[PDB]
Amino acid sequence: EMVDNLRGKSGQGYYVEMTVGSPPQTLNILVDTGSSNFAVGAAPHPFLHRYYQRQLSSTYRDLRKGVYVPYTQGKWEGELGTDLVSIPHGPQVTVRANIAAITESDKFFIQGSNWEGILGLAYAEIARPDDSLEPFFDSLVKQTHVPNLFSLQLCGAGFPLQQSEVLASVGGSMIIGGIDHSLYTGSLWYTPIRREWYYEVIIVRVEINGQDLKMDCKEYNYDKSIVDSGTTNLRLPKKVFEAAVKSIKAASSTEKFPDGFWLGEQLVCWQAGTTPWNIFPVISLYLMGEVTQQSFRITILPQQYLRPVEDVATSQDDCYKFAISQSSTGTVMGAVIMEGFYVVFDRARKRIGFAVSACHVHDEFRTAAVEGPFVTLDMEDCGYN
Amino acid sequence: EMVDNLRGKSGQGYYVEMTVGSPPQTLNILVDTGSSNFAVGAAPHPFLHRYYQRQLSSTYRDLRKGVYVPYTQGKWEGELGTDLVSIPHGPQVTVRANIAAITESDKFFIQGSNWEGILGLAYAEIARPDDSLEPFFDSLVKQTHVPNLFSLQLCGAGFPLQQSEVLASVGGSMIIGGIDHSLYTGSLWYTPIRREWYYEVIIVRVEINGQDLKMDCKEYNYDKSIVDSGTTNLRLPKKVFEAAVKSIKAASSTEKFPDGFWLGEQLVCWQAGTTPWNIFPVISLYLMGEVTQQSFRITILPQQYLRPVEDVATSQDDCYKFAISQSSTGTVMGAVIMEGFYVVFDRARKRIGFAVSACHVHDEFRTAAVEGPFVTLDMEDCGYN
Ligand SMILES: CN(C(=O)CC[C@@H](C1CCCCC1)N1Cc2cc(Oc3ccccc3)ccc2N=C1N)C1CCCCC1
Ligand SMILES: CN(C(=O)CC[C@@H](C1CCCCC1)N1Cc2cc(Oc3ccccc3)ccc2N=C1N)C1CCCCC1
Repeated sequence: EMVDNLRGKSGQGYYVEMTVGSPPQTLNILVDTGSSNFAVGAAPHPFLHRYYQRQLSSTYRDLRKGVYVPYTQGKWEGELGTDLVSIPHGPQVTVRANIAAITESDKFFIQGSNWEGILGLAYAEIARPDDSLEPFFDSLVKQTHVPNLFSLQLCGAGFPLQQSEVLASVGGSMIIGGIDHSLYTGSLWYTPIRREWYYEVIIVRVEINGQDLKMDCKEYNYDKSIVDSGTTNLRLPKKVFEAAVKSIKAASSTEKFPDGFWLGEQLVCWQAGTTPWNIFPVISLYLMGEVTQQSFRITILPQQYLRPVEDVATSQDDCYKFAISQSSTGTVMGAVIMEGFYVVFDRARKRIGFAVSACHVHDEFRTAAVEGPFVTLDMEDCGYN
Repeated sequence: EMVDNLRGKSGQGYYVEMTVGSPPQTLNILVDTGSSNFAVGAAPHPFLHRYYQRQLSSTYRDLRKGVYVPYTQGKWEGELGTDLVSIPHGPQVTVRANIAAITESDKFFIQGSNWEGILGLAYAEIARPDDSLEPFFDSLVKQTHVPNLFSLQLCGAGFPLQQSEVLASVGGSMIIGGIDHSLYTGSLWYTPIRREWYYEVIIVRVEINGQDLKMDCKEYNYDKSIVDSGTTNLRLPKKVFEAAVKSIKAASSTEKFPDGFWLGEQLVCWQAGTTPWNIFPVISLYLMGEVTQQSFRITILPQQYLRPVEDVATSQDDCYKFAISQSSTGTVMGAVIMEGFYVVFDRARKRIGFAVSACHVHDEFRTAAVEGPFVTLDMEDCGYN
């Protein structure tokens, strides 16, 4: 029913079909756990397949307020309204929610992409222009008996997605209100959401094919550590990045490659038949557990951090980006982490659960894993203030 | 002659008119000291006014090599060639240089912008795909008697630039081969380029309306510190950023404003007639001088770090971005720093000189300044490895 309701790209994000207004207008909306606004294209920007036409809806109501969201040299800007929203491949209910009608933008929409708005599933406190603008999911829970949780299985699997292989090779599932046991194996292990703004969690130890990085663990969460479906890469604060980089470098001497590859300034390339996965180490993050002194680890492969970028001449040349990178925003657990796992955003219990995804990419030697319990101390002082 | 040869925006960069091929094709090219490729639009992307048509030029030569330049979720990609380049409002000479013909891109070109390529004036070692691709300015110096230096005066002044106020309100000067005394007052003070890759310099002390930040000075240059005409903001490593932020916050209590403003997640707004400049502190960077134990300081105002963003309803509401921000790439001295000064990229002597620009924005109370000499110790260990 809601299984397989997501399409598009690890690399251009995952989008769900929604309806807005009466009669219902269908749009593809990117699912974004790193933000808190529901915002849709409202004018004919050339890159968009479609856009919200308020004229055509009886339930539209103006809030007479504008909103302006700068990000990194780009922006979007819009006018705030409310209307009636549904999700065709979601729970059978209709909510009135805030909608930012996007009317100007730069470096927001992506040419070639097939989605036309964003669903921010994170918390009010990061809602623009301010926390009073009640986020969609809050609204969906206030106005119905749908339970206060959702889960995500991000796949992006078989062979490279495109624009009739973005439509017709559907890349994962959003289960609204629940958890489906068919989407994972073993058990869920749960880390507490440290605060309800982004989905902040505390990472307490990092390992690369076995080897601790013996750093203050305040530096794994420096500024913050977050789970974010709108981000493609595994992103790591400078010190941890440089440190991880060096030991990923060391673990990897088996074969060799250039400086700027590690910094995402050039991309990497070998023959097909001839991917060298073994010379790459597993990455392991330990996260804070539900109990004092107890952690669990999730473990990902290079399958998920060396992630195909769209071929030289769709040939047999294989070209990927190192999907780990730097940040001054904290640790960002994006699709590289998420496509390893079924992720349960248990908002009622203030926690995030992780299990091994039933669709994750692997082989026969290794695998993605979730394992505990482990004994780890001074865990909440891995945080930052 | 070359005075006033630059147009466009602090915010969409500065561009110079160039010609490529025979007969000569005119293009607007962004001047970028943070990169090392000469790269121009080569196909009809909708955002471009014009583009390089190799078909039309007899002197074009194919190098049969491609190049692919990922940056932050965006990219450009091109095919490498050489042709004959001139600069109409520059030294009267013609060079054969490398040209990357751009054939695919994402989040590179800007809609509304009026430039169509980039001139990278920095060093080979950061030339894509590799250092063997000889940068334009190297080529311009190998093939002529034009001296090995250029200087820049970035203004962006009177009233807000646009698209007939981007054309017709010309925002600064690039003097190729020389230095014009009419563009500055007082004297040039010179900091050594620590290494020829980017224009890396070492910052040795920071002050805010007088008050040191008493941090290790290894952290002002953490990763690196660079002078970059392609960047709009003053950008500062996390620790220095947070630390600068806090004392900019403290100096500024006089009046008050929100959390996310400081983080560029929302923008700031007051009445006209009613800009409150005084409640903002000067920023002072000390940089390494040409002599052991000796530094000099440059000093900028909020005029240059609180920088107008394009009006609510072109009204009297005044709305600006805090132009200082975070990085994991090092310190980046962009237009906020540069529009304060005439900047001399003295490549032959391996140094960068700074003087007070004759066009910089100020008032009657304060001013931008260049001052020395100062006594500062342990200066080269402010560097990083
Ligand atoms: C391409 N996208 C991103 O790169 C999102 C970056 C990501 C941040 C979240 C905080 C930690 C660092 C990574 N975000 C932030 C975000 C920003 C945003 O505002 C604009 C405005 C103009 C241009 C671009 C972004 C909107 C949504 C955000 N959600 C995040 N996960 C976007 C692509 C749109 C879909 C969201 C991700
Ligand atoms: C909008 N632009 C930038 O934001 C440039 C960022 C700036 C970096 C330099 C290193 C320190 C951190 C700031 N750069 C890097 C740079 C990257 C680049 O490659 C792409 C590829 C696709 C999309 C965007 C950029 C090309 C030139 C660069 N030069 C810098 N100063 C660009 C806008 C194009 C004009 C250059 C600045």
